Amino acid sequence: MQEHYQPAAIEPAAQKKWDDARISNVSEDASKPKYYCLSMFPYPSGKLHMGHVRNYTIGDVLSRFKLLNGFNVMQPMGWDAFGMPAENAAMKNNVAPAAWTYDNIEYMKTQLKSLGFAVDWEREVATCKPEYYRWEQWLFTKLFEKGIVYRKNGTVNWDPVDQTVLANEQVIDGRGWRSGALIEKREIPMYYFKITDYAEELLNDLDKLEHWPEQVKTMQRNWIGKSRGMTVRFAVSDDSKQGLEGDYAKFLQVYTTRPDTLMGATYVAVAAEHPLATAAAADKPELQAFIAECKAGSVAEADMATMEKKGVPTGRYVVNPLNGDKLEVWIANYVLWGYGDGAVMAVPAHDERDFEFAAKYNLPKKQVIAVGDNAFDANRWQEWYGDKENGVLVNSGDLDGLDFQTAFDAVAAKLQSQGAGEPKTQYRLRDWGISRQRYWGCPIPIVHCEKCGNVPVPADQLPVVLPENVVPDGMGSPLAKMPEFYETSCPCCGGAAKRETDTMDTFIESSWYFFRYMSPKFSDGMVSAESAKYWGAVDQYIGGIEHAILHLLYARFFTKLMRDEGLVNVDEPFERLLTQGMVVCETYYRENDKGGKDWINPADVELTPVSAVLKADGLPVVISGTEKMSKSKNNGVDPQELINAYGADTARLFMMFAAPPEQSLEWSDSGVEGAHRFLRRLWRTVYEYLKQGGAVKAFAGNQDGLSKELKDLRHKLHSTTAKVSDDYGRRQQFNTAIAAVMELLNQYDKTDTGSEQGRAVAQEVLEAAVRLLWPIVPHICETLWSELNGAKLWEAGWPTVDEAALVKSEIEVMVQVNGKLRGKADLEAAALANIIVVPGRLVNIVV
Ligand SMILES: CCCCCCCCc1cn(CCC[C@@H]2CO[C@H](COS(=O)(=O)NC(=O)[C@@H](N)CC(C)C)[C@@H](O)[C@H]2O)nn1
Ligand SMILES: [Mg+2]
Ligand SMILES: [Zn+2]
Repeated sequence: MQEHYQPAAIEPAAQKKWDDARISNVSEDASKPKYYCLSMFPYPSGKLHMGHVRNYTIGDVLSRFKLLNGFNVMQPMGWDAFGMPAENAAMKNNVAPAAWTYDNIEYMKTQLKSLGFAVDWEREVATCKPEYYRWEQWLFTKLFEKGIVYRKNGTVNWDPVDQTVLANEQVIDGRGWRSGALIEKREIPMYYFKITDYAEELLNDLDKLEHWPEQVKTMQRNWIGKSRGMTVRFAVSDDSKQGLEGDYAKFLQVYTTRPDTLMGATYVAVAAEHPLATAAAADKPELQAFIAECKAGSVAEADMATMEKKGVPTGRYVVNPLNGDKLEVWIANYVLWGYGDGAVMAVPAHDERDFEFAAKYNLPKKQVIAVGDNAFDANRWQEWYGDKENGVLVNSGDLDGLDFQTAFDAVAAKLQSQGAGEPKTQYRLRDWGISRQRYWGCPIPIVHCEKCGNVPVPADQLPVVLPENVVPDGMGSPLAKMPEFYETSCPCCGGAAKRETDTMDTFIESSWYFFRYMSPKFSDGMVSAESAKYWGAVDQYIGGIEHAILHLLYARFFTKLMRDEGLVNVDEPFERLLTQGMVVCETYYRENDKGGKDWINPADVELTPVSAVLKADGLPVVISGTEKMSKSKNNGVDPQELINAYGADTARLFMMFAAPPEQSLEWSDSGVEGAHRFLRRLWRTVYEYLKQGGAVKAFAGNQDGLSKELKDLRHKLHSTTAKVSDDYGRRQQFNTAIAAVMELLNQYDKTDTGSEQGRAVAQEVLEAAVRLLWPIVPHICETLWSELNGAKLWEAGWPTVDEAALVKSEIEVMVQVNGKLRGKADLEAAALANIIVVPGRLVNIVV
């Protein structure tokens, strides 16, 4: 055994030992319990970043832990390959997105292999290959014929300078984020998944997920946004009907979740597109201007609640069906056409948004709920104003004194008897628009024929292959400019026809890839029945919190769609969910000519602990704040530089020790060095142990007869095994597991292990320590284990707790006063807490 730890000389050998043993290449072996551990697969963007290394090290720790516990562990990796990154790189570099993508995959794959992740590379998928995306085209066609996928006109943000469609997030003050041109609202036909048909199942099935973080489930519930409310119809006042047709001339229908407060409504509000808004605005320029502003907004959903709420009065009035009040109709920017009826009532005394709106416009606030003897102040919102549980109705006529549920039913009764309303369930959830006007994505398998309509491509003709010999130029979506792609014959009649040229939302590929891993070469279906039956669901899913709403909702939805098609047997794709925190780093810059900043990458900087300077010249830089690693402030630390300087195990150890997985992980030069020094210490501890006599049989069995010092070390050892097992298995807090092994090594360092029994215990300590750390730093532990013991580390298995090492050897002593037993220097103090002391047997209190 070499004296000094050298990662470069042991990490490739360990990797070849694992590869040759095919330990990570798993099959559907019915004789070993399965465990499916999945880290969210990466976009092949070019090179790994620290977020990747953190994520996949966490996944590898859990996978290797389960492997040592005897599970048949599938840990697959693949590439989420479609999307805008490659399209832009193409525009920037004059290369095909496919060529850029495949070169990135090859490079990043080598990087992942160099980190020693126990990955089943025979299950690799790349979502941009027709062998993958043919199956989501297949599902699309099946659902399209059932109406679960449908085609409908929708409104998009069109950027006329860049000639591209923009998400709301890419619109800044009504202008495209890159072009700076005013965007145009355009109506275009698009394809939608009818995910609202599954809203109730997606909501209720969250309750099954006892091993999901409660905040992820709360976010999904709020996103789905089910409410149980009341449709209420306010008759349009006789003076307010000009310009109105049909039922819009008769009543204004609203939806409310608080019909118990209907007696306290003081105005109503409609969307900009509502017919009452249109009729009121016909002669009123301020209203026309307000409506135009509302229609031109592009506020992202994440920002909707934060936008300033504004409205304009219409001079039109409706009548409250309960109390007969005439209420003015307002147009408001927070009422969205297409949600419910596009009209709401307002109760400013008991809804905080209505309170602030009414406070702004000096609209009335009417208390109709009381909570105890709490004083109501119309001028200041109090939390109890919105309480639904502990209030009773006041100022509500014959409804006074009722609680929420009784008042709800009473109002429903009154409204239904009048014909003025009825209970109604609503969902915030929108259907999922999947059309993208982009080239680098899965083609939509539709052919447009003027005789037959929008025709799904037959299953025998799938895939619709995306041509890879394309370099986007930026002047519009390439597929629409390629008649060699879109000109075709109709599969139903043989006539002239055109292929759909929009591609699929790339969330589609990540909504089912976890099933494709189960049989990635299966050519007769999305996933083979035998594989789906064996692997079932993902046991452990690991990924970033930014995917907690959309990706997870879509994956759950696709799972239920595939279940209903008879392809899988589970209702939910992911049993346990671990969401990792971001990686952050200090920022540095040097000053600018126009009073700005230009940002320096950390690896090009050297500190002095006073100031910092640039490595190339040694001139001063300015240390700035710490924030998430990104190209924006050039504070990404390249993991390849970390691996080149210290090796894979140091990178993995630092990532796992620096913070618990959910916490933000702060890049630290000294922390990286400390991780490396600990691996050197581990190496030296084993080297020095073996140099004093070589390996012996590890201590096992009855420890009666061991010295106290060695009993104490065995107690620490099995205490540490218990802690580490609970940290890996239950708490998923790997930093504390590492610290526990460090404390064990500290106690070992202070214990004399030179005797025959001491060497047996030292062997037991070191054999446990290297297996406890193997999930985290497998290369060095594999190597050290081989010097300690001739068995296959993965066949020795996870260390077992010896409960006998955890019980302490007590001796029962009799106590007596004046020679008569009255119960049963250290022993003197206990018998007084109960003086001749016959050592260990008798203590006598000279009364
Ligand atoms: C090189 C110059 C730039 C430096 C950048 C530094 C970034 C540091 C950072 C980032 N973050 C956020 C979490 C990142 C997780 C990383 O690993 C997985 C794959 O990320 S991906 O490739 O972006 N693919 C995806 O997120 C999707 N393909 C997953 C699909 C299942 C939907 C996911 O779990 C992610 O959530 N924290 N620190
Ligand atoms: Mg359960
Ligand atoms: Zn046809």
